[PDB]
Amino acid sequence: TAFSCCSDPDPSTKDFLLQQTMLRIKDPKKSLDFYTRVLGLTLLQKLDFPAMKFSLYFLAYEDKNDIPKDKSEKTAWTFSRKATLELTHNWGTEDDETQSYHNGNSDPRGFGHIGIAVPDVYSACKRFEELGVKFVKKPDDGKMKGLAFIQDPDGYWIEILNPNKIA
Amino acid sequence: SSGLTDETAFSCCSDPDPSTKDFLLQQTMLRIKDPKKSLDFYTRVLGLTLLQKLDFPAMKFSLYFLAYEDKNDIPKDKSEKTAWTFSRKATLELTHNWGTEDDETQSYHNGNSDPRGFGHIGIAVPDVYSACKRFEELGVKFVKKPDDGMKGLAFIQDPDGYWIEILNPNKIATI
Ligand SMILES: O=c1cc(-c2ccccc2)oc2cc(O)c(O)c(O)c12
Ligand SMILES: O=c1cc(-c2ccccc2)oc2cc(O)c(O)c(O)c12
Ligand SMILES: [Zn+2]
Ligand SMILES: [Zn+2]
Repeated sequence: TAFSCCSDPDPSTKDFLLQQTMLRIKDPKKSLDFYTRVLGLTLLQKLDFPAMKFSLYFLAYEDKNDIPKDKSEKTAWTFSRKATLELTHNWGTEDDETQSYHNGNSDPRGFGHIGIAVPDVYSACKRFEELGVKFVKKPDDGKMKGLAFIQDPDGYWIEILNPNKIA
Repeated sequence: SSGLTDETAFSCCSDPDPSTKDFLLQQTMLRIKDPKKSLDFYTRVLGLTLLQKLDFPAMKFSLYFLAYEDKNDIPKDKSEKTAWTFSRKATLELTHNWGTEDDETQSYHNGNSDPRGFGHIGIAVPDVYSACKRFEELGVKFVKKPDDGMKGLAFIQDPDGYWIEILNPNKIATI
């Protein structure tokens, strides 16, 4: 409401940037295929933590030729990119048929979705269909047309939107 | 369990289809109990700018779009404003279902306890210790202080208990 929005944030925050959104993923083989092949993201970096039994995969809309190859240069670059998706893999969940993650849209709710802006929701979704992508909401379904939701291999919801046709 | 080799992981990566060339990662949506508390936290404490507020009286919810953007860049015309808001990179979408603020029975799940899923958003800052010193002075609740545990990396909580990572890209290459 009216007073809650600070319009003159302290200058010590002026260089803060929204660097990542982290989601836990059961199987990086499926997740990496989906985010790179279907949605066109690039894998920036894979970090492994043997002592803690997990790996991190950082994906973003970045040109792979921009990514430094030396692992130390790569690390500083990856963490200074805007809008990365951090996928956390706890070792062994792929081979654990008892295990799966919660997408936040049913009890208990919290997290809702990530969202990707695209030039053409209908063409993009037509391609998603041809690729066998699972839909939550097709662009025509529901009546808030021209907006879609698809699901990644863990069942997380991804909004597919056009900024001009939201209006 | 041993985790993927680099070779396995990279072999599951395809190059992007040219039809996705202009796709951008636009938003992360979180549900929020109290918009007064949340907007104060994200604008005043973390310095994001509220790009736009949308109200849907028929359905009894509101949306808040926040981002690290120059407030002077926001268009005045509401058609211009919506297309600009929705084409900004890395925005935070906060969804408020009306009335949750004054229901002491209600709260949202931050994803970090059973059943797990979502973990956090993360903000890169010039100096984690300086940022956290201010957070401490502003009464921010911490999950992990930078000195405690992986020094130089922190986690704080927003008013719903969502975890927010505080990191310095120039020092994270040190564990
Ligand atoms: O409920 C929503 C309604 C509208 C909307 C915006 C402009 C004109 C008409 C409808 O946009 C949205 C965008 C989102 O990213 C989202 O998660 C949403 O739930 C909505
Ligand atoms: O466990 C983590 C370890 C490291 C790390 C990075 C460089 C050198 C040493 C350790 O970075 C992280 C970054 C994140 O965004 C995150 O959610 C994490 O859990 C970690
Ligand atoms: Zn993280
Ligand atoms: Zn959304």
